Amino acid sequence: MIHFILLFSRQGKLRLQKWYITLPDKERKKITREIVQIILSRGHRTSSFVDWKELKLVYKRYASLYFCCAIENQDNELLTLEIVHRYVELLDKYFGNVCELDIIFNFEKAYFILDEFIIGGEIQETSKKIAVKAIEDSDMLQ
Amino acid sequence: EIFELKAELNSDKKEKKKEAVKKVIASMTVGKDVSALFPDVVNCMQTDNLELKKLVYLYLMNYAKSQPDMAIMAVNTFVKDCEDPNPLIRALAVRTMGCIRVDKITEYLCEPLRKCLKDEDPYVRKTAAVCVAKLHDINAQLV
Amino acid sequence: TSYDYCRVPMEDG
Amino acid sequence: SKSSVIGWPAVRERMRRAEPAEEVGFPVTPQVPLRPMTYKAAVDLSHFLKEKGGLEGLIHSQRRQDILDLWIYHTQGYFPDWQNYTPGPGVRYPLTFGWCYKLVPVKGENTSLLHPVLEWRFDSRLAFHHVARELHPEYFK
Amino acid sequence: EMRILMVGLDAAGKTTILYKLKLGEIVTTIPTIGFNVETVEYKNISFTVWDVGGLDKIRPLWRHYFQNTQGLIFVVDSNDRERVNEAREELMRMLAEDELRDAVLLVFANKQDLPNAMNAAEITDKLGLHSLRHRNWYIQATCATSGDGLYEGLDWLSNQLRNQK
Amino acid sequence: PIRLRELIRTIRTARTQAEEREMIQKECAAIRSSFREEDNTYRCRNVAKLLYMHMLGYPAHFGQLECLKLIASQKFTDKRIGYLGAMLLLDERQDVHLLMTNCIKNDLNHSTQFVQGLALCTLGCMGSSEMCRDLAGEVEKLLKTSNSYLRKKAALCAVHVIRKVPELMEMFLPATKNLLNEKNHGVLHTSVVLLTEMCERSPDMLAHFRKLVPQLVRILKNLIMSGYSPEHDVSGISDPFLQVRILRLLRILGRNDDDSSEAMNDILAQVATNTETSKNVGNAILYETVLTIMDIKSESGLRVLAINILGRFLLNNDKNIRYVALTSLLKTVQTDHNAVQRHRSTIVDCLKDLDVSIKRRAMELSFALVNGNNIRGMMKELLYFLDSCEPEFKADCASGIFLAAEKYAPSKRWHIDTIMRVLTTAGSYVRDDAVPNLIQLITNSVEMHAYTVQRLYKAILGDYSQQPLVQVAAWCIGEYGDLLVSGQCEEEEPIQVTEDEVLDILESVLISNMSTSVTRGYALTAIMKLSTRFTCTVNRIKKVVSIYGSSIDVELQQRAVEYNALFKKYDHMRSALLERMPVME
Amino acid sequence: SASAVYVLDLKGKVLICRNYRGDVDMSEVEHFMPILMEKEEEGMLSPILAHGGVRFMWIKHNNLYLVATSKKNACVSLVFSFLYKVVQVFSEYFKELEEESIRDNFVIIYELLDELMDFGYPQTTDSKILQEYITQEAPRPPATVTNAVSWRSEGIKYRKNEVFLDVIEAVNLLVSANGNVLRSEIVGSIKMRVFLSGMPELRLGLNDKVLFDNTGRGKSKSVELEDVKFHQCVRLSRFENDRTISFIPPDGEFELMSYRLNTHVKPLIWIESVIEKHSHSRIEYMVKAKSQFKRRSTANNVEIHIPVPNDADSPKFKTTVGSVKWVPENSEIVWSVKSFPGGKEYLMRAHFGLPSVEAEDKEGKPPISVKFEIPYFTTSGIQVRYLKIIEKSGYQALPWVRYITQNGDYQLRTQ
Ligand SMILES: Nc1nc2c(ncn2[C@@H]2O[C@H](COP(=O)(O)OP(=O)(O)OP(=O)(O)O)[C@@H](O)[C@H]2O)c(=O)[nH]1
Ligand SMILES: [Mg+2]
Repeated sequence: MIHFILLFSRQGKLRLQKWYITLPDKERKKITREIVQIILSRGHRTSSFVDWKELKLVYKRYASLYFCCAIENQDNELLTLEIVHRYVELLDKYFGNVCELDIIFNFEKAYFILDEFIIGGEIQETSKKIAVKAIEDSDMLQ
Repeated sequence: EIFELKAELNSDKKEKKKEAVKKVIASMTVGKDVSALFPDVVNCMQTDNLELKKLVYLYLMNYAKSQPDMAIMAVNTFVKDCEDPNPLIRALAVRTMGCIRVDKITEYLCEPLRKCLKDEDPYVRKTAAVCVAKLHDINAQLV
Repeated sequence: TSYDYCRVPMEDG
Repeated sequence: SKSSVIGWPAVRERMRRAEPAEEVGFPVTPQVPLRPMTYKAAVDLSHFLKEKGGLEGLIHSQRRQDILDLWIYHTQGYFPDWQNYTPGPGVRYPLTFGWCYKLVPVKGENTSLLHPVLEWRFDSRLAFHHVARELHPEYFK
Repeated sequence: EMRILMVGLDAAGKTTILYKLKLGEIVTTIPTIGFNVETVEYKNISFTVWDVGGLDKIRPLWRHYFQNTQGLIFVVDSNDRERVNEAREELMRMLAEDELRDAVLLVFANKQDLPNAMNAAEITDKLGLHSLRHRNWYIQATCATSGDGLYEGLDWLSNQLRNQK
Repeated sequence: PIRLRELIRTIRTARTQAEEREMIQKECAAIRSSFREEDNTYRCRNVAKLLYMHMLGYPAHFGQLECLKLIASQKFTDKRIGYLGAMLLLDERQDVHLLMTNCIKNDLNHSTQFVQGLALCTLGCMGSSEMCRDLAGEVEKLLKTSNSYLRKKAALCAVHVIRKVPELMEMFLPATKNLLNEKNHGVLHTSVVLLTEMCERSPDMLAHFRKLVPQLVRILKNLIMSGYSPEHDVSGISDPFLQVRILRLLRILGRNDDDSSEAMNDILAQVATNTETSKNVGNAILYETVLTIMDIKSESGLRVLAINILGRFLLNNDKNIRYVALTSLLKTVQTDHNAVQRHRSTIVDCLKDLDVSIKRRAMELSFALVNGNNIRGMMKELLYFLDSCEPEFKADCASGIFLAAEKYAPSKRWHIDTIMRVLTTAGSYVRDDAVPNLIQLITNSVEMHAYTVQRLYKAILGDYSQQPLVQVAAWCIGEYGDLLVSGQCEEEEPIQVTEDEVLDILESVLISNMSTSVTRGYALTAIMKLSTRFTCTVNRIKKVVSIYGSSIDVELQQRAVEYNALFKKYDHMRSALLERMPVME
Repeated sequence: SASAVYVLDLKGKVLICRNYRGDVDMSEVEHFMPILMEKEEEGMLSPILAHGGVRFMWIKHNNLYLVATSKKNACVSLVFSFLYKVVQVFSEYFKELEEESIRDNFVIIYELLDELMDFGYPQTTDSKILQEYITQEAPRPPATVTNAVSWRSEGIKYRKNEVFLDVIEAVNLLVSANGNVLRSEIVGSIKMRVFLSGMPELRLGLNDKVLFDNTGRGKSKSVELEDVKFHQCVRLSRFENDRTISFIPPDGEFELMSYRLNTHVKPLIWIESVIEKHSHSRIEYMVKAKSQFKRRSTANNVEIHIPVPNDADSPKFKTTVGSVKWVPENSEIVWSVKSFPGGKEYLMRAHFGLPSVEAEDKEGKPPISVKFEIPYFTTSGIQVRYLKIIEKSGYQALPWVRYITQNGDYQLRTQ
């Protein structure tokens, strides 16, 4: 179960939170501040995973933007990184040359892309074609 | 890149070596490891421009610890400039003398310090008084 | 300074 | 070249933020006399570019030229056809009689996630020995 | 616009003849720990002069000028026979370089007022100047206290710099 | 009203965060004022600009009602904005989110599947336990549909309501019956994750669900044998997301069964050999494959192969795989216990790795690797590794030293020796919670307290500032003081026990600021016991109790006065209750 | 006692670095900002930090962190007074002091760091005399640099001889929520603008109470200065004797003196405000502003800053005279009145709404600060009597003054 997802910049500037676990905003602002501090204080050969407080916290840098998940401590990890990468692919799919500044701008659909991909903390479409198809149709619905 | 900079640093024209040493302490301003070019800016130190000599004094003080052995290429130039009739250039050397911390150097500089202890202008004498404590900071018993 | 000045005496003996 | 100092880092930033690789019409500044970039002013400018710095060895391009030339016209009053150079074959020599700079060939987050050109050279005899005239004799009579 | 050096073992009067050429005076100078540099305008060629003293701690530090280096002057110390041998091993250390290749050799017979000083032929034969391939050398007798022999060596050096009328 | 990206561009020009807050409250007021206008036009964008500020971390409690208006809108984009911030601004404890319940229920009956997709999205992400109680029949109704766009969504939404309401899954036992033949993989994936959830909660559901184990053994074998599809394929590996979930469902099934464990045995022997271990994907396939084999009563030829799979994974230079391999043996500690023990030096190697998590998994698995055979040698590595821990691992190691030592200590003396070693070298890192445990085991120890209390005394003269160290000592001095100072009622030949510096070292704690006052709580307790445990020099210690009756700690002001009346009125009743404490477990 | 004085930015990268002893490592600066991130986010912020034995004395400019580092028991006020002086001298050189001022002008700024301080010992910090041999456009140092008179160079010559004084009042006020005045002191400050020829010794006299008590005129109008802090140039030993304000001024604008006194008379303008904060509903501010000061006097361009709630919305303002701007960016209202004479009393009735949902957290109570300015009006009643121009050449200067009364800290604690 993905407990939440964080996308924060090279400066730590969070471009996405998605709490699949219900914890209050002070706790949201506390925990988010810590893990950004944790990941930015972490090197490049540090196994792309953090065992953070009963959350095998998954991080995987792809660009200046950083990435974060909190998986349940009974689940898979490399696939959890592949979940990020499949979502990276879907961001690479729906955008193409997927890039930093419309993460800042067109984030609203990046949530919607996540809504077409992960609801509840888990995957609903294991295809990469059918999901971006559906969001285009709802975009074709406008 | 730095060699083209060292080409302009080993130039004979003033306007090329003046802009070269500005780029060095601008590279030092942006915090570049410009310590490798140490004894080469030392060649364009003994200059008639007093405005330029402060930049090298800025460099030599900053990279004295980095190049302690290469810092022996300034002792003659300090005792040269403790004697020029501008009191501005004498006290400028004196405060550059005491802040440069290489123990290979501080034994040689006590006499132009002693010279500037009994200088005339209040400007260098209030500068030379602190350089004693700078020397006593470096080598207390030599004082 | 849009406000104007006022002249004081010099000595006040 | 006094008011060309206040935009000397400002417009060059817009040049450097321009990639080297609404609006309609053309306004003219009222009552300001206009003249082309003359010889001695190009000597005044080539030394203004020699002294103020930040130009030599920079990646020249056409977008940077047009940012620069219109800014000269709107702030100094000079016809923005003076920064013309010889075309592709050969060294990009200036057609301008007095421009002592020839053109020899040589942000960061706008990049995507996973990825699925000239420069100046000072030549003070371009003001007298028009080398672009040697590259284009039949056009200059 | 051509540069020139003043190297060699110390206590040889080279900073004396430096400011004899620069000013024209016999100057009071410490044993030169760092270096000296001024320039001399003579025969319309700027004899820019680089002195480096001969202390032991500044013996390895001669290389830091050897980038962009066109001339050479070795100042012998012939009043010291016990130190002309280590100055000779100093000379073959300096002349065994592939970086100093355009530099013509220019020996100054200095301190020419003592009768123990040799001529311009014995010092040549003791040091082995003839065995120096790709080395255009010429020994020059320079008395420091008077100033004679200085500008004639600067004449031959000016014939080593330019090769014109 | 300006657009979103126009606002963001202004926000991207902000330098100081305080200056940025000025730009926030600039626009935020216009968002508020527009909300006072009850606008429906820019209510799309004003909420969108607000959610940005919410993502920027600003108090956007006020616009939440407008989100309910955007859910209760009629335009699709206003819904498309409205369902989003409902997942953002509202949670279960938001307490105003209950008004969605009618709105979602109408929009579970909306004509557009995408509107219903938005409704299943928002309820699936953050549907409240009572909202889950109020939408349960509608989700299974949208799970009884044929729209695979909705069947993929109502399945995971049904997981959510079973996650939120655990007593609700019994109406989904009929819902899940025989939809396991879905041609789509995504709906079939969500059904597996649902059947992962359904098998997770109730053991009573396992009987109905272990029946269809060979059904999916076929379908998983179909995934291996359909080696390519244009979708689902990453690096030549077809639908690995579904494949792991089947294995995880095959992990929780057959874990105490054998017939289903043999019904799944073949494809386990297949994909342990029929995987491409080149890319990250096939390792992720093979990792769960290892974990599936360990947790079921599997074929023994699988598990021997599986350690040989892991012996490869121990030696891959990918720290991912090293994190994977260390987690793997951290899982199957007890299961196939000795095939782990032959990989012991690999674990001691990863103590010297330069990653926190790798050193974390190695230290904890070393805490798991300790049997009664490696107890002597490995602790010497670990007590050395305790010296070579990070301060974050120093608290973690020193406790985990104490855990395995209480298990498999071959001696009671050597059990004391290592703990006394750790208490000297952990200090501020060893937790105070293990101190009653250490106190219990040394009074579970019955035989070496003359051995213990002297070594306790020999290190506390070194320091006191190690607070959990001197937590341990003061109870031992109070209880086993007779074994420290022995037969020394008067002055004798000087032995190291001297019954006055014994009393001074506790008095040194009482005045020292580096005392946790339960140090001083234990100390007066030790003072009052040594009125009885010592016959040597009492009533000089009464002075120390009597001067402490004006102390500033509340209980330690209680503790001294409650002692002192026994020291002043009931001197014979002092020893009448200072019998040693009983020993429990 | 400094060892290495650094300048950081809002990000913590070194704008400019300069050591004076070498006793603090140059890479110690990179721990400061995370410790600054540490101490602030735990609320343990102090102007001195410590990474082991390196002590981090710093001030904070608009962008800048003038971090002066040391290790020993350095003299602390020696550091920070120099820190505001370096800000001041840079403000004397660079009309704004930001990242553009540093990175474009490192030619002069490193020379300033060489000049202002040696070893940690500030020796020359008067910027006006420093302009004469440290230029951004070198000769010998001036004699005024050597001289005990270190603020005024000789040979300064003008066509006219103008002495421009600015007796400036600054009314502090602390009114509680009870409506009583807690603390209303007045910090007045006479700042001089001298345009004079040569080396004059100016001797000033006021309506000092003590000087009138020494004269025997302690029954007439005499201001009572509780403490003054003067310029260096005032010979304080001459002032200690007999209240004698005797000095050689520098040339140009400078604050000579800084007097401070308490005053048990009313505030010049009394404010009555109310708050009808209706829960989840709205808020109302029926605020009036009566002027207690003199009717001939007029409070120019007053700016009444009343802190409103953050989620306050739908503003309504029933003023009498003067406009309101609502500043949600400061979460407040500025009921601005340009001309507000003494004796006048203008009401303003504010009305917002409030969200029917509550907010998450508290806000606290900022007081109300207004921005009055009354010219030609000494509330303390200070009067310059004369100004003795004493020149060896001898001239008749033009001494001039104007009186301006403004707020100091004009806080009035709200409901
Ligand atoms: N009698 C006599 N003494 C000389 C003559 N030339 C140089 N000397 C002596 O040699 C000493 C060395 O001269 P300097 O020029 O001061 O020192 P240097 O040879 O340059 O040695 P460094 O300073 O280390 O480079 C001087 O102190 C003179 O006394 C000379 O022509 N006649
Ligand atoms: Mg010499």
